[PDB]
Amino acid sequence: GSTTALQEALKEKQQHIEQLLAERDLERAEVAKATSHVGEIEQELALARDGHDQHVLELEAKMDQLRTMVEAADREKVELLNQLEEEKRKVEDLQFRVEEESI
Amino acid sequence: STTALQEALKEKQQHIEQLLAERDLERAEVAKATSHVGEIEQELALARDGHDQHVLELEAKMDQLRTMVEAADREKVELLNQLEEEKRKVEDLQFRVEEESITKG
Amino acid sequence: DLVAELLKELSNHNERVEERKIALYELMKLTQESFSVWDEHFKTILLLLLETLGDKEPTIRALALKVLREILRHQPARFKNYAELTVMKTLEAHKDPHKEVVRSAEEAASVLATSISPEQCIKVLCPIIQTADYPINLAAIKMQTKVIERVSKETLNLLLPEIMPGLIQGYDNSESSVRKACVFCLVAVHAVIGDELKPHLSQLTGSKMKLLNLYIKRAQT
Amino acid sequence: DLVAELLKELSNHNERVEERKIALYELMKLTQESVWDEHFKTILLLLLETLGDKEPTIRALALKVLREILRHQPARFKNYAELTVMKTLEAHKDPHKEVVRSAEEAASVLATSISPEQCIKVLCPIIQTADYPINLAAIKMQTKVIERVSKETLNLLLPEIMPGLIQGYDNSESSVRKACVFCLVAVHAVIGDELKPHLSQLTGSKMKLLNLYIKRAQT
Repeated sequence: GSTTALQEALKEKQQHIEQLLAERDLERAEVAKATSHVGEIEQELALARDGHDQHVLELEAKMDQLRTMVEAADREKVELLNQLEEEKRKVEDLQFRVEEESI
Repeated sequence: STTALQEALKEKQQHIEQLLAERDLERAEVAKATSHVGEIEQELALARDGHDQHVLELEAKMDQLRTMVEAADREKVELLNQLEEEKRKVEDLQFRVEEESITKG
Repeated sequence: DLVAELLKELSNHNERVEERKIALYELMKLTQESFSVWDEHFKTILLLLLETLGDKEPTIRALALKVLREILRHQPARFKNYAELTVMKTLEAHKDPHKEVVRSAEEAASVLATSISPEQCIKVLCPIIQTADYPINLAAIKMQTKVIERVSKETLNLLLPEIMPGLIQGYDNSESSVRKACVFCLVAVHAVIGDELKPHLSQLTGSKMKLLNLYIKRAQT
Repeated sequence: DLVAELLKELSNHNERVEERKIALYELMKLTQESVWDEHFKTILLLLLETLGDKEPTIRALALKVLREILRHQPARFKNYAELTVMKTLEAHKDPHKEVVRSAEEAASVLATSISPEQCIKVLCPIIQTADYPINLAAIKMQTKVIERVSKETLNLLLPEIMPGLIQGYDNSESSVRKACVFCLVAVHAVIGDELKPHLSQLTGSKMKLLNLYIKRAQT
């Protein structure tokens, strides 16, 4: 009466097969999920790179402009300082001369 | 009867082994995808962080430069005022000189 | 709503010095950049500024005067009916013991001099030239000059009998700045009406005429 | 090695103006931050050479650098005082206003660093014979140095100093006369009435002017 035993072995193996199928399906689902995740993080990388890129370019433009303003303004400042010095020396000379005439 | 069952068993076992091998390959693909996800995640992290630091520094130089411009323009205005004061002082002294020049002769 | 809030900050006379400085600076900043807001809210702003000119804190006054200068420089027309007051207040501000305030008052006086209607300015200034204390009379003569630079020959000619007594008596003032200012004002009249001026100066001594002629020749080149 | 590259950059007379500006700015920067113990002299020489550059801004910047070295390590100028003074005063005759200004600053810092005695001794014949405005700057610097001396040393140097101030007082150029007046005032600040017998040959008027400016200095 080993026929029944063989029948049962068949049953066990069939059950195991079905279970393995379910498991494989789950693993494939996990692969798909990981793939979708890769796609998403890829999209984020693209947008991050793009945004940071344009922003940085803009900032570089404004920075260099502000540098130009600093140079020009400081040059004007130095020249104004020279005019001031000359005028002060004129005051000083005239005042001395006045003191001389008064005496 | 029995022979049919034995043959069915053998076939079923073959199918099982094939399924085991197949599952192992799929777990390998899972590992591969997982590593890929980890890597791209780290790349995204570094991108975000690096971009943040870079922007911070650039904004720092921006604000410093702005403060310099503002201060410089204020100082310029002050120099202009001082300049004007000195100019009219000169003018005044000259006037006094001409006036004394007419008084004395 | 922003304007109303700044205005609310400025209503605290003699108090909250730093916050009101911030408010005034913000007012100036907005003034440099709306244009139609003034149509509804100008007068209150002016009034508050003039009140703040009487502040105990010198720097608030000076800043207020700079603000007035900017408002005058951007949108003068709205001062049309308030000129006499504005002139009076500014000239008053010229008697401040604090140098920065007097400086800002002189700048404000210059722009005011280039903004206000000339006839009314002169007419208002005449008794001020004649009666105000030093150095208010000085700033008034300077302003009168800057105004004379903007008048027509006909109008100036018509206003001369009123202008002249103050300049002639002022020429006899003891303060150097006043005499210099009067000479300059006379030069500016001469620039407009030329030789026609000469009969009006019959009462000056030869010395003073010498001094005036010199500055006329100086002004010509 | 960092310094050496800058120094090698500076060896290019009248050429590579911007690069030498960079080198000078970097050198000044280092001056703001013990190297000198071994490398001072060469640099100094180049600086003096740089006073003869065709480029004015290079000269002005050089004078600012010199000003920095003087302000940081005066003692090292001990054996080069006469020379450095000569060069700076010479640099005061430059046609460029900014250069004259920077030269006045460098001369100013120089006046508080150099040994006073040698400074005065060197400056006297310059006062006596140099052209405007070298004599002028020499007198002004003489004043700034006089502010730093004791009564005895000034007293010992007076017979040499006085002729230059008197003759300068008789100079046709107003600035020289005024500077001489101020120097006389600065001497008076130290030795008081003792100055009077040295001034017996002066006319009453200039004596009056002096007394007025002294009184102005007193209050």
